[PDB]
Amino acid sequence: SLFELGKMILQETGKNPAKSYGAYGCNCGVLGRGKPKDATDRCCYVHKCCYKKLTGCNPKKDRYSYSWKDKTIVCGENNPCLKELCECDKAVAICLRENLGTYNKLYRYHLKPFCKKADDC
Amino acid sequence: SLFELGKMILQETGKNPAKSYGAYGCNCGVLGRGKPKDATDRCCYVHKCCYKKLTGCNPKKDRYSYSWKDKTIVCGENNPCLKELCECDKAVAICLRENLGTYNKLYRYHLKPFCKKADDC
Ligand SMILES: *CC(=O)c1ccc(Br)cc1
Ligand SMILES: *CC(=O)c1ccc(Br)cc1
Repeated sequence: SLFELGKMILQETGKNPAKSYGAYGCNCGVLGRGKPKDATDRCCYVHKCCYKKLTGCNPKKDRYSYSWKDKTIVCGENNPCLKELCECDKAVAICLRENLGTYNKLYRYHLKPFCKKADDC
Repeated sequence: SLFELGKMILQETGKNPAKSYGAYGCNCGVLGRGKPKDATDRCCYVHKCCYKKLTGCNPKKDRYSYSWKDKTIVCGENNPCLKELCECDKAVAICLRENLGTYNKLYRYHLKPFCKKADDC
């Protein structure tokens, strides 16, 4: 669930999840994928693509268990789907953290029209 | 879908859908419901409850058609679910507008933890 995601992002990035990635670029958004505007956006594209390859759980409403160990997001799941799902969020939270350096606030609330149709996952 | 919804909110509120309601309170967000922080937030709350009532379509992904006749959102869909959904979105856009007077920007990007568990719809 985006609950975990929100928590992860907040734990990694330390940034307000929605304020910074609730609507960023063409992929860090509620609706759809767009060809990435920058590294931060690519994270969400990858993440959204990560969700796509999922089968067996709802990437939005399926809560999974993970924990903060040695300041590391540790997925506490064996269910292949949740495990992966959790790994999707972790990878995105991390990625997002790793790309704060190039995070551009201009890409916030970036209108979907300025987005090109993203490649296929 | 969020597309129509957004559009409606724009049409009614005149405010940028994502900026003002993509993350406001405990309900105007991608998460679930939480005790509403104010009127605006209560709108979305109602609206999410509204979605729960839907069976036959996905409120998030499923797009639909509605007209904007005489500055009024006219749900054109004939399909029950989509019609219902549209009406749900119409109601929130309307409600949001009606409560624009007490819209408090300090609720934007409100953290979910800091959200009272919402009573079941
Ligand atoms: C999957 C992903 O990266 C993402 C980012 C932001 C929002 Br809002 C939803 C999903
Ligand atoms: C149902 C509703 O009001 C709502 C508001 C904002 C977002 Br993002 C999703 C849903």
